[PDB]
Amino acid sequence: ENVTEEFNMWKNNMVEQMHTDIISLWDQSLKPCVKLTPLCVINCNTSAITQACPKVSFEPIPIHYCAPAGFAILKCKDKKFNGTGPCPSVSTV
Amino acid sequence: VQLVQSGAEVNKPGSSVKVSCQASGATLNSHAFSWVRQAPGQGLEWMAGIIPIFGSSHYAQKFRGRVTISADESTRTVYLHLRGLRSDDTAVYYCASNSIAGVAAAGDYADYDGGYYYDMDVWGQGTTVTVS
Amino acid sequence: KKVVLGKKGDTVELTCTASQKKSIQFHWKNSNQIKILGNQGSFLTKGPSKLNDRADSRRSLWDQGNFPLIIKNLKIEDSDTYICEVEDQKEEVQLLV
Amino acid sequence: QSILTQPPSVSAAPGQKVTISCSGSSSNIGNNDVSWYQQFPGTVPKLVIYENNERPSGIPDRFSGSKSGTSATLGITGLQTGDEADYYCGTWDSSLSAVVFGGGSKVTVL
Amino acid sequence: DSITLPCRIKQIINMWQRIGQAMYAPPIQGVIRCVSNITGLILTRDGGS
Ligand SMILES: *[C@@H]1O[C@H](CO)[C@@H](O)[C@H](O)[C@H]1NC(C)=O
Repeated sequence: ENVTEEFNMWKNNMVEQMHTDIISLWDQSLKPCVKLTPLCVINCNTSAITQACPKVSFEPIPIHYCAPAGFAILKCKDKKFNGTGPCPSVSTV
Repeated sequence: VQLVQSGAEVNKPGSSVKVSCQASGATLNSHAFSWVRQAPGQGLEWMAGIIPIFGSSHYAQKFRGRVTISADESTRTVYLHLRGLRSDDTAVYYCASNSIAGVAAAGDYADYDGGYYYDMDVWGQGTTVTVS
Repeated sequence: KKVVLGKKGDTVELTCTASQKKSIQFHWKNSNQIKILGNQGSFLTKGPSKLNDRADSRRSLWDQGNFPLIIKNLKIEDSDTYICEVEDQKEEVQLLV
Repeated sequence: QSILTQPPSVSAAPGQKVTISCSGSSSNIGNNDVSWYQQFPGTVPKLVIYENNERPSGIPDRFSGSKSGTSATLGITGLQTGDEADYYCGTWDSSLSAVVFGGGSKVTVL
Repeated sequence: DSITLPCRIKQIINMWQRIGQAMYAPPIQGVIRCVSNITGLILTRDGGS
């Protein structure tokens, strides 16, 4: 109760712990047959990797991002949130 | 990269042929196999050929109908079957693939019924066939 | 601010170089804040200018911080000044025809 | 049969210059990539020049060529005994909807 | 009544993880529908004068 808090949306660091756990999700699930990633150090070279590529089902399930030991996650419950600035309704979770 | 075949075989007019060409990589989909012959005394002739990454298959003008060609997905091999074995077919059979990775650098959508057989590199050891 | 002169037709190159070499999001603009190019993740993003079907960026160089701008087919009105927005480095680089 | 009109056999002195002039139509040279293959009689054939000017690993730079309109040439410098092989002219032809090889050109040295 | 959308299916895609094209298998045979909820938009301005 009575906690106001300057939240932020564009400088979060749960986002980077999602973008590198979905990159790691699509590397064990969608294995392409031919993959032309560049690898160079003006003129550059492009590599080509090849893995065993079968077809598998792919339906995304909900993923909860829990907090480790020693921290807690706030929750901006203001139902008209601008995304940034102060958020007057704040709960822990 | 290795590309091995089966051994030499003899045939009879009216029978068929089951010659294989088994790969060395992880799968077949990164390579575009072909099937060329070499009649003795003359050059070579492109008989058939398969591209598994698009599911297509291509043939010459003459060898349509007599030749069916199937690439087995599991053990990384491609077969070559032929019926109507006449005495002109007494030749050595060669399987040769190349890299399919150049089709990706084409702009946007490409021809998926078309053919990109060029610059074969991994020519197999050659299976000599004869009919009697 | 730098000066780059090209005459007509050939591909000029205008470069803002980042200080991280890990493919941060950049942008491009002009003297009227009309968008030209721009990273969006790992893709490209054009803009509604008069240089829509011409300009392009070399995608392999983004992992080293180099975000060029390759304007082919230099028209007669391509003498303007274009900026980058990498982090704050609004490096206005001009062109001539 | 040679849809690409290749010469049957050429001959020159060892170390000199000889050019195989494989010509074709406008449906296999001007709008298709050509390639060449080298086979000693009794060996497995192998390419020597691809993409009209390129040499793979294991191929000397003495082999070259071109793709001029409806014709495709070979720049073959430095002839020795160990190039006693038949050279072919293979490319895709969409009009026949198949890959077509040339007539084969056998070089020989003294 | 409803609006149609002339979609496609690609096999040579630019992946979103890094830079560099992927190349995938041929598509599956039968019917593949997916019902989903468009709960969002990502627009972008164009500020002229
Ligand atoms: C779409 O929205 C409706 C109502 O909001 C919901 O019942 C349905 O489950 C949603 N579809 C999903 C989540 O796939």
